[PDB]
Amino acid sequence: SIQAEEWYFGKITRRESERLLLNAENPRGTFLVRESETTKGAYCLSVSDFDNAKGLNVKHYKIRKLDSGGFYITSRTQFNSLQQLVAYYSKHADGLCHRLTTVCPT
Ligand SMILES: *C(=O)c1cc(/C=C(\NC(C)=O)C(=O)N[C@H]2CCCCN(Cc3ccc(-c4ccccc4)cc3)C2=O)ccc1CC(=O)O
Repeated sequence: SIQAEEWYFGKITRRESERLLLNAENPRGTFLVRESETTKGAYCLSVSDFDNAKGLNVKHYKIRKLDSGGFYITSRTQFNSLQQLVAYYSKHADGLCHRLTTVCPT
């Protein structure tokens, strides 16, 4: 159950996710998964980043869940569960701003 996942922040807003991620103590890849504010049944993976151009910043990726069962950010790379998707992106940056590292502090 994703509700049981410590990285699943459920119903928190985009602004709140940014308030939490925009902490100078957060290394690149600090993340959380929350419900999308506007797309029923989709989620957002909010991730912190840092570079010398933008400084500390946050990116949000839409995670889709099909009624067919799969979870994905890009349809070409799907997962059997949100947990597997999180595990995969913690090892591969692929198209993300950074690989997922640690769960965002509350
Ligand atoms: C949550 O569902 C959510 C997410 C978004 C996402 C974006 N909109 C805004 C205003 O932030 C968005 O544009 N995100 C960027 C992120 C940075 C990368 C550029 N792209 C296109 C893209 C996305 C992902 C990948 C990729 C990822 C992993 C592997 C392979 C490829 C490539 C290219 C973005 O989408 C907007 C709204 C919401 C709903 C909410 O905030 O509540």
